[PDB]
Amino acid sequence: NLCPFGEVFNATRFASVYAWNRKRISNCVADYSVLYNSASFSTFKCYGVSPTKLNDLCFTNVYADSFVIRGDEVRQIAPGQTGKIADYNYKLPDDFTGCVIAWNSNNLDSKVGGNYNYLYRLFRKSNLKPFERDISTEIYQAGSTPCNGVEGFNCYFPLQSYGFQPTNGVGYQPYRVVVLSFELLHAPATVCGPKK
Amino acid sequence: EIVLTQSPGTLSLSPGERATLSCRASQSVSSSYLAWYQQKPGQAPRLLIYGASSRATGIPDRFSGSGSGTDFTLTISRLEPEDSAVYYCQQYGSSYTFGQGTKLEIKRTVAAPSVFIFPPSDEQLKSGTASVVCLLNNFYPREAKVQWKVDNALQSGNSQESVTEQDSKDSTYSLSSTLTLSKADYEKHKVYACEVTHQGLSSPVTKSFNRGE
Amino acid sequence: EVQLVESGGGLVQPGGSLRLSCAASGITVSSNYMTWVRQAPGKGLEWVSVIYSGGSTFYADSVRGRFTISRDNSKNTLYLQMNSLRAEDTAVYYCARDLEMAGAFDIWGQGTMVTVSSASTKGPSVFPLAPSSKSTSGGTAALGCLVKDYFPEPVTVSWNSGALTSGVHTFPAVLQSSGLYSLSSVVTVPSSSLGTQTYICNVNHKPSNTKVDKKVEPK
Ligand SMILES: *[C@@H]1O[C@H](CO)[C@@H](O)[C@H](O)[C@H]1NC(C)=O
Repeated sequence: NLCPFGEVFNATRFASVYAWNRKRISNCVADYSVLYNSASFSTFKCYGVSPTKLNDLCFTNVYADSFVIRGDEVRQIAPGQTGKIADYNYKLPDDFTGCVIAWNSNNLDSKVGGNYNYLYRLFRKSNLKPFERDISTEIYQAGSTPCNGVEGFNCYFPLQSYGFQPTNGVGYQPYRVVVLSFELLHAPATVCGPKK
Repeated sequence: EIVLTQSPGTLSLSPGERATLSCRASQSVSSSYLAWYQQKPGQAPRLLIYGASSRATGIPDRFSGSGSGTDFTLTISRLEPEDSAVYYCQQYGSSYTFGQGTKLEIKRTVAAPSVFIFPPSDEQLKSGTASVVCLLNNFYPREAKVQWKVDNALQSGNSQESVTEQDSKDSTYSLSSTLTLSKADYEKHKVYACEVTHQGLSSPVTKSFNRGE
Repeated sequence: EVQLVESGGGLVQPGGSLRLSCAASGITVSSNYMTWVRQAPGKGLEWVSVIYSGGSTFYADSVRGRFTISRDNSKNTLYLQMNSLRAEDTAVYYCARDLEMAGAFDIWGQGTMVTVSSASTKGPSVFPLAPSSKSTSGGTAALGCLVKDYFPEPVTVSWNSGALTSGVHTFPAVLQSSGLYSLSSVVTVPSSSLGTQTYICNVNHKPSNTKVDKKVEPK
């Protein structure tokens, strides 16, 4: 009956930010104290909630979104931000009620020669809506000529590899992000901290 | 911010030689975000290499980029006269910053200048000033001495020079020196002379005219 | 054929405003990262701003709060709105298409000159540099035009309506003590062609709307 936060945080490999994973958390008691009382997280920003109280509230549903981005891009995982990640990969809403948790994962997600697993979307015509997920690999038409599914000039693959190398500057190293959003609806609450 | 320092500031190499240009970043950048541009005189920059090692379209294999971390290199083998330009490195991962540039000059055989002296026009004299122009054409190397003499008096504080950029085809330079006097001071003297010193000349060459002749 | 054609450069007093345009063909502006890059006279390149296909915009520290990048899909045109201009904004401004990791700044415009100065526009006077009577240098003779006393830069000088390009040297303008610019354009021709060929220099100073054709004759 304890929420499977370890399945999310301690997962062996994370998803690419363009294809971010979402785990629905329900029918469990949370025990957020394992998270906020850890020295491993370089980022623990909460919005609309106080992290200390978290073991004394209930929410009707909890979502845990996880992905990997650059260290310099963690600042974009926040309400009202812009940039490649917030515009084309993962968009938080302005009234986001939840917490953003990030930590350096250079030891796990970087390979000598470059880790070409983790991708981000570079080309898109419009910004994503909040919590929108776009996994299309359609060739991006940058000019007036149609692409017909063939890469070329003015016709680019929309995804790019980070190529995480262990010797990158810290801002260029991979960071694992977990975004908890807390739902409050007119329905029974099925996620609660231990105290309540 | 990320600051890119290019070394050296100037290069002077013979055709067929190889040019090694360096770009050093104040902090490490991913090689995926480095670029090299070439800028010829009076023209927009032209992309040579993106992503450290990738050649832009139409760029011959003669250009090759390399590097990692804080250090990136642009190499131009088999240099040709039209490689004379200014070369910029750029990073586009953390914002967008460029380096100050490395000016590549292409050497050639020593070429003496051809010297022409131009008296002021009658139309300009009517206005009240007299511009005397000396032309040093098609020479190499760049160092030239232009000495104005008026009735054999050496003139100082009196003239301004302009040097063309290196020609993309014959690797030469051209220089103009302009002596500016009032109509009154111009009519005060007779012989106006331009004396040119250059490595391609064994002795200084003087072009002169007598006023009103 | 892919082309970025810029316009809007000119002279502004300090604190004044200007608006640049970058008309694109072969490139959908609204689908691209579009950037402005400027180059002060004699110096290197400096990034100014960028606009994403999705509409996000970013600016350099030295221009934020005073510049605004924008676009118009119907005209396929990039814009740079410049306000509160200072002398250090004097530069040639370039628009460029930006491919980032897929190719950087691959397409550039031709550039427009922007001059921030309290000095007023002044058209140039064009004087001939006559070929000499004693033209014994090879078979070659030198002639040209002296373009004097103008502000601001630039002036364009062609010869015989652009039909004469060989042997032509247009020198970089020099600023005089008066605060006005001045340059010369010379051309080297065979001495025998004097008498068989007419040499006219065409001087255009767009900031003052002065076009001047000047015939250069011996003596
Ligand atoms: C994840 O693994 C770490 C490392 O041993 C452990 O300290 C932590 O309790 C685990 N967290 C969860 C939520 O299972």
